[PDB]
Amino acid sequence: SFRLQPAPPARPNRCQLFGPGSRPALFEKMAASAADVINLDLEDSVAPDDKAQARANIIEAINGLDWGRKYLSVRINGLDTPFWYRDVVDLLEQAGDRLDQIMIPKVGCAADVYAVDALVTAIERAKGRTKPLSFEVIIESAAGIAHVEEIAASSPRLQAMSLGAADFAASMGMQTTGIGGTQENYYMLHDGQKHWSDPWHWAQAAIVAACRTHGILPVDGPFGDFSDDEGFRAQARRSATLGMVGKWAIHPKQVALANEVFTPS
Amino acid sequence: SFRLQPAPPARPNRCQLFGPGSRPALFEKMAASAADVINLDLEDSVAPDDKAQARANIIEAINGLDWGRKYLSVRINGLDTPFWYRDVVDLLEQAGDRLDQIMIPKVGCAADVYAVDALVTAIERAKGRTKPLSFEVIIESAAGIAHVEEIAASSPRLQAMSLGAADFAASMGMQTTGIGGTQENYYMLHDGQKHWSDPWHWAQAAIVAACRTHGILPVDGPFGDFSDDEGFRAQARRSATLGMVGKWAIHPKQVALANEVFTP
Amino acid sequence: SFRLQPAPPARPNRCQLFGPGSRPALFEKMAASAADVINLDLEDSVAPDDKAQARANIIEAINGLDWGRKYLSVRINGLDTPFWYRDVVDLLEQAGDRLDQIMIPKVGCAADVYAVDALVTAIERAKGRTKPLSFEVIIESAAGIAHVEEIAASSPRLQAMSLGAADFAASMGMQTTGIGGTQENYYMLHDGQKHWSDPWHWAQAAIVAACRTHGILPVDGPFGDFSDDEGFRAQARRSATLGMVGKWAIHPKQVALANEVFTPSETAVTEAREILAAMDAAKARGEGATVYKGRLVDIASIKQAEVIVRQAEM
Amino acid sequence: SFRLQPAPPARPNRCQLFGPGSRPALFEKMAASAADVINLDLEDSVAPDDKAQARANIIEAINGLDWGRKYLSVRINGLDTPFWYRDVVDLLEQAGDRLDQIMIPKVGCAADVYAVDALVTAIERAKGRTKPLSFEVIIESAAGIAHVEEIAASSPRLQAMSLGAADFAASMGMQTTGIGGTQENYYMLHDGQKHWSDPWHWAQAAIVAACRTHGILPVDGPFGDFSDDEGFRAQARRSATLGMVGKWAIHPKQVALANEVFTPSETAVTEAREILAAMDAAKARGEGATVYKGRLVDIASIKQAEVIVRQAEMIS
Amino acid sequence: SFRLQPAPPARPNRCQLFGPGSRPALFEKMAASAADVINLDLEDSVAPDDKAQARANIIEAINGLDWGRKYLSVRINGLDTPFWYRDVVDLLEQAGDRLDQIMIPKVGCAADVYAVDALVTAIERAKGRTKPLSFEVIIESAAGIAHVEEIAASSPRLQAMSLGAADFAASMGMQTTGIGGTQENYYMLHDGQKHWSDPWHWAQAAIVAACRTHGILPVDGPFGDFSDDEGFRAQARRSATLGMVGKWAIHPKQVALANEVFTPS
Amino acid sequence: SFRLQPAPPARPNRCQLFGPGSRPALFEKMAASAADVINLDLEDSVAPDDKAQARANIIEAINGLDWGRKYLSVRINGLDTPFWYRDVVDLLEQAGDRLDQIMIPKVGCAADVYAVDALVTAIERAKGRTKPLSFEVIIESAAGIAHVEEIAASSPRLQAMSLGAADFAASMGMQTTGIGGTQENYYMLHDGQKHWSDPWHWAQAAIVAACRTHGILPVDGPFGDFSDDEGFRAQARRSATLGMVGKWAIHPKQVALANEVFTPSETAVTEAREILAAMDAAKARGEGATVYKGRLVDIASIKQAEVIV
Ligand SMILES: CCC(=O)SCCNC(=O)CCNC(=O)[C@H](O)C(C)(C)COP(=O)(O)OP(=O)(O)OC[C@H]1O[C@@H](n2cnc3c(N)ncnc32)[C@H](O)[C@@H]1OP(=O)(O)O
Ligand SMILES: [Cl-]
Ligand SMILES: [Cl-]
Ligand SMILES: [Cl-]
Ligand SMILES: [Cl-]
Ligand SMILES: [Mg+2]
Ligand SMILES: [Mg+2]
Ligand SMILES: [Mg+2]
Ligand SMILES: [Mg+2]
Ligand SMILES: [Mg+2]
Ligand SMILES: [Mg+2]
Repeated sequence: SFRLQPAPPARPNRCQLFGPGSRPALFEKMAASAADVINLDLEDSVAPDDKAQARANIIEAINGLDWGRKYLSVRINGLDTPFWYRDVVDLLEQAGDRLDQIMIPKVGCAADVYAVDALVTAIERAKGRTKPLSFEVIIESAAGIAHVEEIAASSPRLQAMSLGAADFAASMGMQTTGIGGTQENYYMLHDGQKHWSDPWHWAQAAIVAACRTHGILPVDGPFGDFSDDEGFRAQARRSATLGMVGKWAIHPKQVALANEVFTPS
Repeated sequence: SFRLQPAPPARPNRCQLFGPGSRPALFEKMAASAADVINLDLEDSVAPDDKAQARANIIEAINGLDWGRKYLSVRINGLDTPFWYRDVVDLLEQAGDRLDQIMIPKVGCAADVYAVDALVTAIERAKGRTKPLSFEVIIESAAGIAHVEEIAASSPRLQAMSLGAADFAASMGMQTTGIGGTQENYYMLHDGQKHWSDPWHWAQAAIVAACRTHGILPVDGPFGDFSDDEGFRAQARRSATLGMVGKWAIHPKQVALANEVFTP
Repeated sequence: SFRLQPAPPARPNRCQLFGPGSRPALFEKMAASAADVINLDLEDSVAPDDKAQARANIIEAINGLDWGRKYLSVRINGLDTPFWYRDVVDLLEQAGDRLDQIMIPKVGCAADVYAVDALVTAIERAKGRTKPLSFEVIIESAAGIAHVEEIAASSPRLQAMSLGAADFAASMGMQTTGIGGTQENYYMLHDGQKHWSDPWHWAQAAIVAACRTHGILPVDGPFGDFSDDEGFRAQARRSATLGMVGKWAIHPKQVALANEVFTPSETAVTEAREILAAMDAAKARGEGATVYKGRLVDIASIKQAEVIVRQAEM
Repeated sequence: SFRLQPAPPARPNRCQLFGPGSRPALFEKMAASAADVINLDLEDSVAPDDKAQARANIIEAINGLDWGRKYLSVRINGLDTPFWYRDVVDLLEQAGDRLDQIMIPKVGCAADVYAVDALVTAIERAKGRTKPLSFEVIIESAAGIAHVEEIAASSPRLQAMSLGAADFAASMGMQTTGIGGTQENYYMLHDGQKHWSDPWHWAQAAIVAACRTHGILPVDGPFGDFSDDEGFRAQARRSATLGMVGKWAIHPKQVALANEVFTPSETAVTEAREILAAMDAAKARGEGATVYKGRLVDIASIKQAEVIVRQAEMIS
Repeated sequence: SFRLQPAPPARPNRCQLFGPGSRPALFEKMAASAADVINLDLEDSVAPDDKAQARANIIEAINGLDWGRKYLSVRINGLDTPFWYRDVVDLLEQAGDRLDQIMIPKVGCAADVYAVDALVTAIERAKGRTKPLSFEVIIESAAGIAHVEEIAASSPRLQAMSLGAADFAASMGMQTTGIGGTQENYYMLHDGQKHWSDPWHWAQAAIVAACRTHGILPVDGPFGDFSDDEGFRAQARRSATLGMVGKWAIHPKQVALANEVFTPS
Repeated sequence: SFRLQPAPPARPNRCQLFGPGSRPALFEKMAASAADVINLDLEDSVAPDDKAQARANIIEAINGLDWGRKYLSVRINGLDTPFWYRDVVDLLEQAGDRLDQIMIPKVGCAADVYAVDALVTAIERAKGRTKPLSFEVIIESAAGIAHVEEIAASSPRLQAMSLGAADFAASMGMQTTGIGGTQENYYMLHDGQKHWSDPWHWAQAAIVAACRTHGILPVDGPFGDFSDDEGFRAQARRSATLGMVGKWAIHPKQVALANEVFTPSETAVTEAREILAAMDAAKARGEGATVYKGRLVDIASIKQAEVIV
């Protein structure tokens, strides 16, 4: 089109704070946090038996709580589960206009996003919803990274893409520990001395390139070690250096760390 | 894999009898016909205001009537409508195991079929349905025929593909109001005399090639003029010659005509 | 996208009148013709040594003549020629904003259109042109028909696509006579009796499908026999039936013929409106299907009737 | 690349005469025929128990017989059979330089041709063969026509592509009779009258488009009715009209019929020369517009004249 | 498919032990080794004049020796050589059912594997072979890594995919020394201090992603320095961390090292 | 094709020396340098108001100066600018046969190169230019790296491909300092200590793979810190290791540094010739593999040693 890359969404995304839908007592705290994006979770932080109740809890929270200027997103279950369709139907039929975004996990190709888009669009039209939802996806599988560009171009709704390093590692068969960060066995040996390198380099850089090509925000995923502030800082700094615009917080203390690294200047 | 093309489903598909879901009085008449496949319709034979009730009737018929050995299909609404998702959700959640198949209309690419497959599969798993549904699709748009092969390879559930000449003509901007058959203004002029040619040749042939490549049944669609048996025979014969295995009946009289042409 | 297929340009395109840019004495009459689109030619109707002058003539006509409500287009030389870049540079630098469109010949892939788009866009920006040109292309080669869909989706500027039967046949190695129309040696023999069929069926239909998929106007090309009005009517009727919206006029006589065919007859229109009324009545009765003159009509029939109507309301 | 479409091989291909490799007595007659291309068959005209012997026969025929100016091709068995690899290996290891080409049947995708190319290339290198083989392929399946362009672009060796109407119809599940030609049940009905149309239109046109896009010769396949001479002519004329350059002969009578349709008449050649001479004379006087008897000539009208003259000189 | 990614072959592949077919006196030591996979070589460890004899040796070895529970593979010559067809023809026509697998070198596209598949399938059918051969391929060229996913999906026979660092480096025009491992000239300079990084990161990660997407086993290739046990461990650990399941042994004492790193807990 | 990968152009490309077309007083110094390739710039080193003059300057320099055996290239403006078409038209219509190459910046897809190829080919035919121009491109955007293989295969004119790390970083939204090199915030933390890693790894390797697949020269782009020779050396050495054959010089002093790194050392070539000799001896006694200094060495090492020599 003889201008370069499309501009990404202008909204801040320095930090996405996650909380399980099964704990409504956390919602007001999340709303009061310094996080730019709130992720209410129906997926991995919620046991299968609790998913139906968590779904109801989230719908009530969306309709009943003051979320301020925060971007409100919900991580639904995967398309390889029986839960995902009910997540989408109930959310789009019952949740009010305050809902901003849906997060789709384990995306492995463009058609996965198209599928959710097909369903979401129909319900929006059926219910006469005035504010169209945006999409964000998680790259957390071999298929996801292998198909990262087609996924980035898969929907006009798409605004963000996250790397889920833990589930990515599991999918890739990576012999890693914890969630993200330095890996003990990934180092170069030179004259008896060890130098640790970045085992996530390609996955992060490819995600960034795919996102920037198609006007999407690339985002860094969870970091597991809550007691390692400097580990988080290093991980976030690497991601920012590679072009990512923010990082998940799965613990309240991580929000300040993410804001420290990702706030522009 | 260095073998011949995939084998198509072995089930009979000589004729598919259509009937609006808003006319439940037709259902037992359809069930008693000589049609191999029964298509209960929620789409273009049903007014928008009646689609919700038509859906309720179809579910009742699936759980209520004796369909014998018929292949029981339901044509849902298109993905560009607000009706399609409720069609699928209600059917898979409420209809018993007698439902065999759903027909997806106005398919423009493989992702459309993938989208329905995503939804259907999740509900089957959630409800523990023992008999997985098959799919059939209609090629009835410009995009459809342009992407016919990718559509033919779009799902393991896919068993059949029909050419819908009515919507196809509209989408293509074809100057006509008739449904299939001979076109008055499509002829060759040689030394004063006119010779009428087949305006549907490529569409049908492309569909057959796509279907045979991927082990799918290619089917001819609706013939509008139910007062013209010889017109129907001509259309059905052309389709058979091109490799299609059957044809829709949109009226009881057409069922006998279809079986005449397509019975091996 | 989950929407209707992209709507084509609403502008009329029933007839495209061609005229060599080397003959400016005809320009005035073309402007006063009944053609919806005017095509001033720099390509095959102009000898190589006459191209430079024809280029200057066309630019002068774009700036000087009153073209009324005509859609003004120029056919440039192909990307396989040394002429094309000078055609585009001179037109975009020297011609005023009355120029609407350029026609690109012998298009074989999406990249050909993109190449012209790249040049045109840079010059429009450099000169600050206020009305961006639209593109139309000619499918007149084997490569063209084989890659027809990618060509249809090659540029936001693209508004129309023509089948050039004479050059298509040459490229395909077709043993044909004249330009388009019935071919003597293309017939079916049944019981010693011959039945002529359409040797252009796939090319036309595939172009229509590609165009309609991407919101482009499919157009029929030149018909060579100027003395055969009924032959022209036959060719135009086949095109209109397959979905094409208009046809070239390479002779002033053909303009009236094109407009007659590609404007829906009064009989066809009245039938379309009755079907709409019949379907509208069935809706109020709570039915999506009913009977019209002994044949089935339904919701899909509404959209077919709407095809006939909007072309007549043009 | 900003030039005209790739030029096809500059050799005549009006008729390809087939003969089973199990019948070596026919070989000298084929070599003496008026066919441009000779196809010795290892495939469907040869029974499974005769395939090994036919392979030996063909190899001897290539090494021992005088084939004159004929383009010598061998149709091997398909990649879905246990025979194909043995066909290629024995041919490329044992046959002399006189072998020009191999024909690959039932090609469904580009990778089928690539597979054969990989094998053929390695044996040519191992044996030090001096004249590399060209390929030709048969489109005779649904997969083949669906993937026709990718097949056309599948190999630098590829020179020709045929439509096998009978096997194509069987693959497509077409309810047809015989091999090619008019089909009884494929007609248009108007006012009680029937008009028969072409049930092979797209298959033929698409093959021609794919071939001409990639510099390949598009060829029409077998016609079954050996007594229907006018049926053959009609089929050949349709093919010629759609852009095919030749047709198979599976019976010696068909050779004359094929050459008749695909050779320009002496009248057409003469008129073509005159038009080109008129143009040349005009340019000699520095004129851009040519005039022949009647009026003015379109550039496409001289384009075909040059094609016709080029044809006549290819047949010497 | 709305299911998890395809499961890889279940068989062990911690170590692949290579040996030139031109040295049949070493075959019994290989059969007795602790390697899961045995690779009898007809390619780059056999001089051109010795290839015909090595072929006969291997065929005799397949029919003659006790291979126990070893997965028995043969690396044939590449499709750019005149040797490959004779390698495959003789193996499939003359070797018994003890042969498990063929290793295809220098694969640059999916069509390369299809070509070998076409030939193997024909002979298996002609000879009525009871146990169909599996395939493994080596990614050891620029074309290979560029087309790694299409190669991973190239055949139902494909079970494993190896990175060949020696040929890869040559094909890529890498100014490297030795085979794999730390590269002296690949380091980051920070405040007059050198930090060596992984010059093989993308190639290894991309291979793992392609393999896991399509149910293939990703394998690390040869490590040249025999005398460097710690260097081997470092290379093996990096590979394991990135998701590879095993590594070649081109010297007998590398088998134990590979098993130490790749044996699952 | 069943052959080895296509061979790249054989011409030297150890260093590409850039100079703005707006400063013709520096041209003669460039022609006197030890740089293999000369890049006269119409793009980012030239302000918009100077572009037309620089165009005229460059044309005069091409027709007027002695460039010896240098490969003479001109970096035109991008396809997203109004300047590019006039750069091409003027150069191809007015510059003499001494011009060798045009460098296209910000290439995002194959069609970009095709667009320039279409224009260049037509003018060459119109003017009857006897020496067809080659192309080189810069991968300096997200789209460029995502589509890097299709770009590398986009034209028979294409001979070289550069990574432009600064503009790449900007497009990618990378939080980096300077141009290329070590990045302060890109490090691994292990028990309290930091280990810096390569934030350009995939970009460089992917460019090399795309290039080598299609017979193109992969080249490393600008390095910003002119006072940091060791910094330059580390960057050049990483690139050479990954397979890049040369590096830009944007300051005159960088030419020697590029030549030093991208001319294989006598130590490296002696070790290569030593390996080749060892494998001749191995092959002579019926061995496809042998031992070299406690290391494995076989037929694969031959092509490796040949890359060196
Ligand atoms: C072209 C685009 C498309 O989408 S077409 C695909 C979907 N279309 C349809 O489903 C249309 C099906 N057709 C119909 O709705 C009806 O046949 C139409 C055309 C409306 C005519 O209905 P009607 O006037 O009742 O027919 P008729 O009087 O001639 O009835 C004769 C006897 O047969 C029955 N009948 C009628 N239609 C069906 C049917 N589809 N299936 C089974 N039976 C049918 C009628 O009851 C009547 O029977 P009886 O003798 O009273 O027992
Ligand atoms: Cl994760
Ligand atoms: Cl034309
Ligand atoms: Cl046949
Ligand atoms: Cl830069
Ligand atoms: Mg997860
Ligand atoms: Mg319809
Ligand atoms: Mg033309
Ligand atoms: Mg056959
Ligand atoms: Mg190797
Ligand atoms: Mg730049």
